Amino acid sequence: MKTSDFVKYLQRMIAITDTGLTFTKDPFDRERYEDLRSLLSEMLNQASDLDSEEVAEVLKPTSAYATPLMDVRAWIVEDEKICLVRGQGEDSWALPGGFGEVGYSPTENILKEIEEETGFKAKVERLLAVFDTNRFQLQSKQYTKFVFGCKLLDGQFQENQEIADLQFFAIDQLPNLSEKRITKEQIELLWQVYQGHRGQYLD
Amino acid sequence: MKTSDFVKYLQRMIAITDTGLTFTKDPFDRERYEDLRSLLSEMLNQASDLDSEEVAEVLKPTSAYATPLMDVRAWIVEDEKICLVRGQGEDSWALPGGFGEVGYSPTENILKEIEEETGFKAKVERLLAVFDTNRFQLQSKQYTKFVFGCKLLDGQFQENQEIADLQFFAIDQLPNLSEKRITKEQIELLWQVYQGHRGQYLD
Repeated sequence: MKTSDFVKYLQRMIAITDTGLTFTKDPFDRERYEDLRSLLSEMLNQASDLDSEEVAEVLKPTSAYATPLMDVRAWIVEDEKICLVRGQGEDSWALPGGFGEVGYSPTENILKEIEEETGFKAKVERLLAVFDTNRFQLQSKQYTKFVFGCKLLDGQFQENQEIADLQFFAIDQLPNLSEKRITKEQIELLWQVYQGHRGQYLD
Repeated sequence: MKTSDFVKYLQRMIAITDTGLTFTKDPFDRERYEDLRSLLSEMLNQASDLDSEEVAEVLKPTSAYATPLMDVRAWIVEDEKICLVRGQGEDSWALPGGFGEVGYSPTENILKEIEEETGFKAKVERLLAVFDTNRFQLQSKQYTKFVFGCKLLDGQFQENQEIADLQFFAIDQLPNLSEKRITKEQIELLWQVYQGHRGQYLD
Protein backbone atom coordinates (compact mmCIF):
# COMPACT_ATOMS: atom_id res chain seq x y z
CA MET A 1 0.00 0.00 0.00
CA LYS A 2 1.28 3.44 -0.86
CA THR A 3 1.58 6.30 1.63
CA SER A 4 -1.10 8.31 -0.14
CA ASP A 5 -3.65 5.48 0.18
CA PHE A 6 -2.76 5.03 3.86
CA VAL A 7 -3.25 8.78 4.42
CA LYS A 8 -6.65 8.54 2.71
CA TYR A 9 -7.88 5.84 5.12
CA LEU A 10 -6.45 7.59 8.15
CA GLN A 11 -8.04 10.94 7.27
CA ARG A 12 -11.43 9.28 6.67
CA MET A 13 -11.23 7.61 10.08
CA ILE A 14 -10.09 10.83 11.74
CA ALA A 15 -13.14 12.61 10.27
CA ILE A 16 -15.50 10.13 11.88
CA THR A 17 -13.60 10.16 15.17
CA ASP A 18 -13.68 13.97 15.28
CA THR A 19 -17.41 13.87 14.69
CA GLY A 20 -17.69 11.52 17.72
CA LEU A 21 -15.59 13.88 19.84
CA THR A 22 -17.89 16.82 19.00
CA PHE A 23 -21.28 15.12 19.19
CA THR A 24 -21.27 12.20 21.60
CA LYS A 25 -23.10 12.68 24.91
CA ASP A 26 -21.71 9.55 26.59
CA PRO A 27 -18.41 9.80 28.53
CA PHE A 28 -17.43 6.22 27.68
CA ASP A 29 -17.94 6.86 23.96
CA ARG A 30 -15.88 10.04 24.40
CA GLU A 31 -13.04 8.02 25.96
CA ARG A 32 -13.10 5.58 23.02
CA TYR A 33 -13.00 8.43 20.48
CA GLU A 34 -10.13 10.06 22.38
CA ASP A 35 -8.24 6.75 22.29
CA LEU A 36 -8.96 6.30 18.57
CA ARG A 37 -7.98 9.91 17.78
CA SER A 38 -4.66 9.53 19.62
CA LEU A 39 -3.86 6.29 17.76
CA LEU A 40 -4.88 7.73 14.38
CA SER A 41 -2.77 10.86 14.93
CA GLU A 42 0.31 8.72 15.70
CA MET A 43 -0.42 6.60 12.64
CA LEU A 44 -0.66 9.68 10.41
CA ASN A 45 2.69 10.94 11.75
CA GLN A 46 4.17 7.53 10.83
CA ALA A 47 2.41 7.19 7.47
CA SER A 48 4.48 5.35 4.88
CA ASP A 49 4.33 2.58 2.34
CA LEU A 50 3.44 -0.78 3.83
CA ASP A 51 4.84 -4.12 2.69
CA SER A 52 1.58 -5.98 2.05
CA GLU A 53 3.26 -9.40 1.90
CA GLU A 54 4.87 -8.79 5.34
CA VAL A 55 1.58 -7.49 6.73
CA ALA A 56 -0.19 -10.69 5.64
CA GLU A 57 2.52 -12.92 7.19
CA VAL A 58 2.39 -11.05 10.52
CA LEU A 59 -1.42 -11.23 10.58
CA LYS A 60 -1.55 -15.00 10.13
CA PRO A 61 -3.16 -17.10 11.44
CA THR A 62 -6.36 -15.34 10.44
CA SER A 63 -8.79 -17.95 11.81
CA ALA A 64 -9.95 -17.22 15.36
CA TYR A 65 -12.42 -18.92 17.68
CA ALA A 66 -14.26 -17.63 20.72
CA THR A 67 -12.64 -18.38 24.07
CA PRO A 68 -13.52 -17.49 27.64
CA LEU A 69 -13.23 -13.73 28.21
CA MET A 70 -10.34 -12.13 30.08
CA ASP A 71 -11.07 -10.45 33.43
CA VAL A 72 -8.33 -8.96 35.62
CA ARG A 73 -8.52 -8.16 39.32
CA ALA A 74 -6.16 -6.56 41.87
CA TRP A 75 -5.58 -7.90 45.38
CA ILE A 76 -4.27 -5.02 47.46
CA VAL A 77 -3.80 -5.51 51.22
CA GLU A 78 -3.02 -2.59 53.56
CA ASP A 79 -3.10 -2.94 57.36
CA GLU A 80 -4.56 -6.46 56.93
CA LYS A 81 -7.56 -5.12 55.00
CA ILE A 82 -8.40 -5.59 51.32
CA CYS A 83 -9.09 -2.83 48.82
CA LEU A 84 -12.61 -2.89 47.33
CA VAL A 85 -14.28 -0.46 44.93
CA ARG A 86 -17.94 0.33 44.36
CA GLY A 87 -19.11 1.19 40.86
CA GLN A 88 -21.16 4.30 40.09
CA GLY A 89 -24.86 3.51 40.60
CA GLU A 90 -24.07 0.18 42.31
CA ASP A 91 -24.57 -0.93 45.92
CA SER A 92 -22.00 -3.75 45.87
CA TRP A 93 -18.22 -4.00 46.04
CA ALA A 94 -15.46 -5.87 44.24
CA LEU A 95 -11.72 -6.03 43.79
CA PRO A 96 -10.52 -3.35 41.35
CA GLY A 97 -10.33 -4.53 37.74
CA GLY A 98 -12.48 -5.40 34.77
CA PHE A 99 -12.13 -6.74 31.24
CA GLY A 100 -8.70 -7.33 29.86
CA GLU A 101 -8.23 -5.04 26.85
CA VAL A 102 -6.61 -5.87 23.56
CA GLY A 103 -3.26 -4.13 23.17
CA TYR A 104 -2.05 -4.60 26.75
CA SER A 105 -0.36 -7.55 28.42
CA PRO A 106 -1.87 -9.26 31.49
CA THR A 107 0.14 -7.18 33.93
CA GLU A 108 -0.31 -3.98 31.90
CA ASN A 109 -4.06 -4.63 31.93
CA ILE A 110 -4.32 -4.76 35.70
CA LEU A 111 -2.12 -1.69 36.08
CA LYS A 112 -4.30 0.22 33.56
CA GLU A 113 -7.45 -0.81 35.47
CA ILE A 114 -5.92 0.14 38.84
CA GLU A 115 -4.91 3.60 37.59
CA GLU A 116 -8.23 4.35 35.89
CA GLU A 117 -10.36 3.11 38.79
CA THR A 118 -8.33 3.97 41.91
CA GLY A 119 -6.22 6.96 40.78
CA PHE A 120 -3.05 5.16 41.84
CA LYS A 121 0.07 3.95 40.10
CA ALA A 122 0.90 0.39 41.21
CA LYS A 123 3.21 -2.56 40.95
CA VAL A 124 2.33 -6.17 40.27
CA GLU A 125 3.85 -8.52 42.85
CA ARG A 126 2.57 -11.94 41.70
CA LEU A 127 -0.36 -13.75 40.16
CA LEU A 128 -2.39 -15.21 43.05
CA ALA A 129 -5.16 -17.06 41.18
CA VAL A 130 -6.68 -17.84 37.82
CA PHE A 131 -10.37 -18.42 38.52
CA ASP A 132 -13.04 -19.85 36.24
CA THR A 133 -16.27 -17.89 36.70
CA ASN A 134 -18.17 -21.07 35.76
CA ARG A 135 -17.04 -22.52 39.12
CA PHE A 136 -17.54 -19.54 41.43
CA GLN A 137 -20.09 -17.21 39.84
CA LEU A 138 -21.77 -18.95 36.91
CA GLN A 139 -23.08 -16.43 34.41
CA SER A 140 -24.09 -16.25 30.75
CA LYS A 141 -20.51 -15.46 29.73
CA GLN A 142 -17.46 -17.40 30.91
CA TYR A 143 -14.40 -15.50 32.13
CA THR A 144 -10.85 -16.38 32.99
CA LYS A 145 -10.33 -14.21 36.04
CA PHE A 146 -6.69 -13.33 36.76
CA VAL A 147 -6.16 -12.03 40.30
CA PHE A 148 -2.83 -10.23 40.78
CA GLY A 149 -1.34 -9.27 44.13
CA CYS A 150 -0.50 -5.58 43.73
CA LYS A 151 0.96 -2.71 45.77
CA LEU A 152 -0.25 0.86 45.33
CA LEU A 153 2.33 3.57 44.71
CA ASP A 154 1.67 7.30 44.23
CA GLY A 155 -1.70 8.85 43.50
CA GLN A 156 -5.05 9.69 45.05
CA PHE A 157 -8.56 8.31 44.82
CA GLN A 158 -11.02 10.48 42.97
CA GLU A 159 -14.64 9.56 42.37
CA ASN A 160 -15.10 9.19 38.58
CA GLN A 161 -17.53 7.98 35.91
CA GLU A 162 -16.69 4.37 36.73
CA ILE A 163 -16.03 4.27 40.49
CA ALA A 164 -18.07 5.88 43.26
CA ASP A 165 -15.93 4.80 46.22
CA LEU A 166 -12.79 2.93 47.29
CA GLN A 167 -12.33 1.56 50.81
CA PHE A 168 -10.39 -1.10 52.72
CA PHE A 169 -12.25 -3.91 54.50
CA ALA A 170 -11.30 -6.57 57.00
CA ILE A 171 -12.12 -10.03 55.69
CA ASP A 172 -14.38 -10.61 58.72
CA GLN A 173 -16.22 -7.33 57.94
CA LEU A 174 -16.76 -7.55 54.19
CA PRO A 175 -19.44 -5.33 52.66
CA ASN A 176 -22.07 -6.45 50.15
CA LEU A 177 -20.06 -8.10 47.34
CA SER A 178 -20.77 -7.96 43.61
CA GLU A 179 -20.79 -11.77 43.35
CA LYS A 180 -20.46 -11.81 39.57
CA ARG A 181 -17.12 -10.04 40.03
CA ILE A 182 -15.78 -11.61 43.26
CA THR A 183 -17.19 -13.87 45.97
CA LYS A 184 -16.42 -14.30 49.65
CA GLU A 185 -15.17 -17.81 48.89
CA GLN A 186 -12.70 -16.39 46.35
CA ILE A 187 -11.57 -13.70 48.84
CA GLU A 188 -10.94 -16.40 51.48
CA LEU A 189 -8.92 -18.51 49.04
CA LEU A 190 -6.96 -15.43 47.95
CA TRP A 191 -6.14 -14.57 51.54
CA GLN A 192 -4.71 -18.07 51.99
CA VAL A 193 -2.58 -17.79 48.85
CA TYR A 194 -1.47 -14.27 49.78
CA GLN A 195 -0.35 -15.49 53.24
CA GLY A 196 1.61 -18.39 51.63
CA HIS A 197 -0.68 -21.03 53.16
CA ARG A 198 -1.45 -22.60 49.80
CA GLY A 199 -0.01 -22.30 46.32
CA GLN A 200 -1.21 -20.27 43.38
CA TYR A 201 -4.86 -21.17 42.81
CA LEU A 202 -5.83 -22.53 39.37
CA ASP A 203 -9.25 -23.74 38.22
CA MET B 1 5.51 2.77 9.97
CA LYS B 2 6.81 -0.72 10.79
CA THR B 3 4.77 -3.76 9.85
CA SER B 4 4.52 -4.83 13.49
CA ASP B 5 3.20 -1.43 14.52
CA PHE B 6 0.63 -1.40 11.71
CA VAL B 7 -0.69 -4.77 12.94
CA LYS B 8 -0.82 -3.64 16.57
CA TYR B 9 -2.64 -0.40 15.57
CA LEU B 10 -5.15 -2.34 13.47
CA GLN B 11 -5.70 -4.93 16.18
CA ARG B 12 -6.31 -2.18 18.77
CA MET B 13 -8.67 -0.13 16.60
CA ILE B 14 -10.76 -3.21 15.83
CA ALA B 15 -11.05 -3.84 19.57
CA ILE B 16 -12.06 -0.26 20.43
CA THR B 17 -14.59 -0.09 17.61
CA ASP B 18 -16.13 -3.42 18.65
CA THR B 19 -16.32 -2.24 22.26
CA GLY B 20 -18.14 0.89 21.00
CA LEU B 21 -20.66 -1.24 19.08
CA THR B 22 -21.38 -3.38 22.13
CA PHE B 23 -21.63 -0.58 24.67
CA THR B 24 -22.94 2.57 23.00
CA LYS B 25 -26.60 3.52 23.43
CA ASP B 26 -26.82 6.20 20.74
CA PRO B 27 -27.72 5.43 17.11
CA PHE B 28 -25.37 8.07 15.68
CA ASP B 29 -22.46 6.73 17.75
CA ARG B 30 -23.38 3.21 16.55
CA GLU B 31 -23.18 4.46 12.96
CA ARG B 32 -19.79 6.08 13.64
CA TYR B 33 -18.36 2.80 14.93
CA GLU B 34 -19.89 0.91 11.98
CA ASP B 35 -18.32 3.38 9.55
CA LEU B 36 -14.98 3.03 11.34
CA ARG B 37 -15.20 -0.77 11.07
CA SER B 38 -15.96 -0.47 7.34
CA LEU B 39 -12.84 1.68 6.90
CA LEU B 40 -10.71 -0.72 8.93
CA SER B 41 -11.92 -3.48 6.61
CA GLU B 42 -11.08 -1.45 3.46
CA MET B 43 -7.69 -0.50 4.83
CA LEU B 44 -6.84 -4.09 5.75
CA ASN B 45 -7.80 -5.26 2.27
CA GLN B 46 -5.43 -2.71 0.72
CA ALA B 47 -2.60 -3.09 3.23
CA SER B 48 -2.29 -6.87 3.06
CA ASP B 49 -1.93 -9.70 0.52
CA LEU B 50 -4.52 -11.83 2.35
CA ASP B 51 -7.06 -13.54 0.06
CA SER B 52 -10.78 -12.81 0.47
CA GLU B 53 -11.36 -15.84 2.77
CA GLU B 54 -8.42 -14.84 5.01
CA VAL B 55 -9.49 -11.18 5.16
CA ALA B 56 -13.00 -12.26 6.19
CA GLU B 57 -11.39 -14.51 8.86
CA VAL B 58 -9.59 -11.49 10.39
CA LEU B 59 -12.67 -9.30 10.30
CA LYS B 60 -15.21 -11.90 11.48
CA PRO B 61 -16.34 -10.75 14.92
CA THR B 62 -15.27 -13.40 17.36
CA SER B 63 -17.17 -12.00 20.38
CA ALA B 64 -19.29 -9.05 21.55
CA TYR B 65 -16.49 -8.41 24.11
CA ALA B 66 -13.05 -7.64 22.70
CA THR B 67 -10.44 -9.16 25.02
CA PRO B 68 -7.23 -11.10 24.52
CA LEU B 69 -8.06 -14.72 23.70
CA MET B 70 -7.07 -17.86 25.61
CA ASP B 71 -4.39 -20.21 24.33
CA VAL B 72 -3.24 -23.14 26.49
CA ARG B 73 -0.05 -25.17 26.18
CA ALA B 74 1.45 -28.18 27.95
CA TRP B 75 5.06 -28.45 29.10
CA ILE B 76 5.80 -32.15 29.52
CA VAL B 77 9.37 -33.20 30.36
CA GLU B 78 10.59 -36.81 30.31
CA ASP B 79 14.25 -37.81 30.58
CA GLU B 80 15.09 -34.06 30.41
CA LYS B 81 13.48 -33.78 26.97
CA ILE B 82 10.40 -31.77 25.95
CA CYS B 83 7.25 -33.17 24.32
CA LEU B 84 6.43 -31.55 20.97
CA VAL B 85 3.73 -32.40 18.45
CA ARG B 86 3.48 -31.85 14.71
CA GLY B 87 0.07 -31.17 13.19
CA GLN B 88 -1.28 -32.93 10.12
CA GLY B 89 -0.42 -30.91 7.01
CA GLU B 90 2.35 -29.07 8.85
CA ASP B 91 6.14 -29.28 8.90
CA SER B 92 6.78 -27.64 12.27
CA TRP B 93 6.42 -28.46 15.95
CA ALA B 94 4.78 -26.97 19.03
CA LEU B 95 3.88 -27.75 22.62
CA PRO B 96 0.53 -29.61 22.84
CA GLY B 97 -2.45 -27.27 23.30
CA GLY B 98 -4.64 -24.85 21.39
CA PHE B 99 -7.27 -22.24 22.05
CA GLY B 100 -9.21 -22.35 25.33
CA GLU B 101 -12.74 -23.61 24.72
CA VAL B 102 -15.77 -22.15 26.39
CA GLY B 103 -17.29 -24.58 28.90
CA TYR B 104 -14.02 -25.85 30.38
CA SER B 105 -11.74 -24.32 33.01
CA PRO B 106 -8.17 -23.40 32.08
CA THR B 107 -6.73 -26.62 33.51
CA GLU B 108 -9.61 -28.67 32.06
CA ASN B 109 -8.85 -27.15 28.66
CA ILE B 110 -5.19 -28.17 28.70
CA LEU B 111 -5.98 -31.69 29.94
CA LYS B 112 -8.61 -32.12 27.20
CA GLU B 113 -6.17 -30.96 24.52
CA ILE B 114 -3.35 -33.16 25.85
CA GLU B 115 -5.63 -36.23 25.66
CA GLU B 116 -7.00 -35.38 22.20
CA GLU B 117 -3.59 -34.64 20.71
CA THR B 118 -1.17 -36.95 22.53
CA GLY B 119 -3.44 -39.88 23.48
CA PHE B 120 -2.54 -39.52 27.16
CA LYS B 121 -4.33 -38.69 30.39
CA ALA B 122 -2.34 -36.13 32.34
CA LYS B 123 -1.94 -34.10 35.54
CA VAL B 124 -1.43 -30.32 35.74
CA GLU B 125 1.44 -29.67 38.13
CA ARG B 126 1.81 -25.86 37.92
CA LEU B 127 1.47 -22.81 35.72
CA LEU B 128 4.93 -21.94 34.31
CA ALA B 129 4.13 -18.82 32.26
CA VAL B 130 1.49 -16.54 30.90
CA PHE B 131 2.91 -15.12 27.65
CA ASP B 132 1.61 -12.19 25.60
CA THR B 133 1.59 -13.27 21.94
CA ASN B 134 1.93 -9.64 20.91
CA ARG B 135 5.41 -9.77 22.46
CA PHE B 136 6.66 -13.16 21.26
CA GLN B 137 4.70 -14.06 18.14
CA LEU B 138 2.65 -11.14 16.95
CA GLN B 139 -0.44 -12.14 14.97
CA SER B 140 -3.91 -10.82 14.07
CA LYS B 141 -5.36 -11.84 17.44
CA GLN B 142 -3.77 -11.19 20.81
CA TYR B 143 -3.65 -14.24 23.10
CA THR B 144 -2.81 -14.84 26.72
CA LYS B 145 -0.79 -18.02 26.31
CA PHE B 146 -0.89 -20.16 29.47
CA VAL B 147 1.86 -22.77 29.65
CA PHE B 148 1.16 -25.45 32.24
CA GLY B 149 3.76 -27.90 33.51
CA CYS B 150 2.09 -31.32 33.15
CA LYS B 151 2.85 -34.98 33.73
CA LEU B 152 1.52 -37.72 31.42
CA LEU B 153 -0.35 -40.67 32.97
CA ASP B 154 -2.00 -43.62 31.13
CA GLY B 155 -2.39 -43.77 27.35
CA GLN B 156 -0.63 -44.12 24.02
CA PHE B 157 0.17 -41.82 21.12
CA GLN B 158 -1.69 -42.61 17.94
CA GLU B 159 -1.51 -40.49 14.82
CA ASN B 160 -4.92 -38.88 14.26
CA GLN B 161 -6.75 -36.30 12.14
CA GLU B 162 -5.17 -33.47 14.14
CA ILE B 163 -1.66 -34.70 14.98
CA ALA B 164 0.87 -36.37 12.64
CA ASP B 165 3.66 -37.01 15.15
CA LEU B 166 4.78 -36.69 18.74
CA GLN B 167 8.39 -36.76 19.88
CA PHE B 168 10.58 -35.70 22.78
CA PHE B 169 13.43 -33.25 22.11
CA ALA B 170 16.47 -32.08 24.04
CA ILE B 171 16.46 -28.39 25.04
CA ASP B 172 19.52 -27.87 22.81
CA GLN B 173 18.25 -30.01 19.89
CA LEU B 174 14.94 -28.35 19.09
CA PRO B 175 13.26 -28.95 15.74
CA ASN B 176 11.69 -26.32 13.47
CA LEU B 177 9.02 -24.69 15.59
CA SER B 178 5.58 -23.42 14.73
CA GLU B 179 6.48 -19.95 15.94
CA LYS B 180 2.92 -18.56 16.10
CA ARG B 181 2.35 -21.28 18.74
CA ILE B 182 5.69 -21.41 20.55
CA THR B 183 9.14 -19.93 19.99
CA LYS B 184 12.65 -21.06 20.91
CA GLU B 185 12.97 -18.13 23.26
CA GLN B 186 9.79 -19.17 25.06
CA ILE B 187 10.99 -22.79 25.30
CA GLU B 188 14.27 -21.59 26.80
CA LEU B 189 12.46 -19.37 29.33
CA LEU B 190 10.14 -22.24 30.23
CA TRP B 191 13.09 -24.54 30.86
CA GLN B 192 14.55 -22.05 33.31
CA VAL B 193 11.20 -21.74 35.17
CA TYR B 194 10.70 -25.52 35.11
CA GLN B 195 14.17 -26.11 36.62
CA GLY B 196 13.43 -23.56 39.39
CA HIS B 197 16.13 -21.13 38.22
CA ARG B 198 13.55 -18.35 38.16
CA GLY B 199 9.92 -17.86 39.13
CA GLN B 200 6.77 -17.94 37.05
CA TYR B 201 6.97 -15.84 33.87
CA LEU B 202 4.28 -13.17 33.43
CA ASP B 203 3.97 -10.57 30.70
